[PDB]
Amino acid sequence: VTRIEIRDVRPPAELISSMNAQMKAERTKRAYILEAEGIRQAEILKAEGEK
Amino acid sequence: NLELAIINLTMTNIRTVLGSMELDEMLSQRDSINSRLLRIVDEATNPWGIKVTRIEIRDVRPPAELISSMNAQMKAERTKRAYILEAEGIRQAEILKAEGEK
Amino acid sequence: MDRIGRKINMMEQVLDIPSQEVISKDNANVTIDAVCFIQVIDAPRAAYEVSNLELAIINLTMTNIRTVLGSMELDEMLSQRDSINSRLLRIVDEATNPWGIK
Amino acid sequence: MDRIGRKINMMEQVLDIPSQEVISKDNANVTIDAVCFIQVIDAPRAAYEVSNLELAIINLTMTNIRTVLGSMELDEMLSQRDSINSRLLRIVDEATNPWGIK
Amino acid sequence: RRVREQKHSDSHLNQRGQQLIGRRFVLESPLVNGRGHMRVGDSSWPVSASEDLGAGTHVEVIAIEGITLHIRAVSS
Amino acid sequence: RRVREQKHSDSHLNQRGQQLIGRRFVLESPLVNGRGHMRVGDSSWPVSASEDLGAGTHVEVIAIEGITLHIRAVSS
Repeated sequence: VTRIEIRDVRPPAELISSMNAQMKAERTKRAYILEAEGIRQAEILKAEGEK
Repeated sequence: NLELAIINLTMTNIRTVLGSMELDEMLSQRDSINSRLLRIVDEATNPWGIKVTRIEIRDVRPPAELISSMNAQMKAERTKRAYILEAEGIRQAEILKAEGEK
Repeated sequence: MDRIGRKINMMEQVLDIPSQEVISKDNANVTIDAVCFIQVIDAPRAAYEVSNLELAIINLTMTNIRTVLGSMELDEMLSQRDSINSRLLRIVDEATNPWGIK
Repeated sequence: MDRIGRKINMMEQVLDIPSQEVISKDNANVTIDAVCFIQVIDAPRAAYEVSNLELAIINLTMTNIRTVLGSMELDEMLSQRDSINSRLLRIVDEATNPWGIK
Repeated sequence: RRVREQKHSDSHLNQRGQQLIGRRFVLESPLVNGRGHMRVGDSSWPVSASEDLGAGTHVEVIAIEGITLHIRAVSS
Repeated sequence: RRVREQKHSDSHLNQRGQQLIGRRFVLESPLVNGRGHMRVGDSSWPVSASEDLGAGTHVEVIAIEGITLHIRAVSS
């Protein structure tokens, strides 16, 4: 009747880094976009000053 | 040994249920986890007694490497405000100096 | 033929909840501590419908705090107080209906 | 057949609130300390509607101070006094209506 | 014999559920399926009614079960 | 002799399955093959009925078997 479970699935140490690099990379995207927005607004303001 | 039965059943279904979800759903959704877990556990424990639990996750720890990547987001969102404020300061300073030169 | 079952307090009580680590919607790792007020409605249920009332309340509240703070921005838990309260009680009240008010 | 229940003071009392760390609306980490005045209206409720009045008042006030200062700029924290008071009492008065005035 | 029909100060002292009986309130969110939540003081209490009642109706408490309050509409 | 037909406070105290008898609820998901789940409180309970019932029907509990609740449609 078991409903056979796998209690735990361990990869070795080498594979874990490769597996969580995905989510680290997905996090860097948000930071990059936010920095881009900051740059955009700063440039607009400086242009007004120069005008 | 009721204790072992319940413990192994719940530790069974938690792994699969959290595996079909992303990390951010693990942060905000509570009703869905509960309903999906009981839809199996209730049929498993029908011969004995109710699993009224409302299964909680008390804590979700990522390792040390992932925490830096996770809070870099909010650090980056903070730098934006400072950058904009500095830009405004520069703008006003330049206008005043231009008046002086005129 | 008659003896005394248990002694039931009927006054509001302050109940600490131990330190806790939560992840915000912005993926921010913060640590919080919380306090609770508990009152027992005159029902005898609080004596016979659960064992160890303290653990039940503590685990229920530490349950819902994590999820509720996880569906909120970090700046929401700095200014909003009514919303946190209402969202928490909308679940805790149904959980503790068999015993006494939260 | 009659004995003395408790002794109720009926004069304004100064009540310290321990040091506290709060985050402003500008995301500024500051530390504050606060004081309280408590008066007991002649009601006997202050003897039988709560245990340990001191803890109740202290935790309630340390509760609302954090949120109230969190919805304010850091400069409002320097000049506005009536607003802080009114916003705090609008909640604390409803919380302590069963006992005595804050 | 002395307690009943003569003394009521302690009877209404330390029982909140009987205190809330007869009070009047208003609703901010409509009841769905005859059940919802209502703001009292600074907290909320669960409420149940016979029929679905919309937002913004005067209601009055009748009885208490567990911690759930029975409410019914009352004219102003 | 005293217990039966006279005292019922403890009889309804510590048995939940008999508490749920007679209560009314509504369904959010249709029953397939005469079996499904229904939300009670903040959790869910397994339910079984004689015929397939669609989403959004008023139902009432009749009997309990194991932890499964027998439900049947009831008019409002």
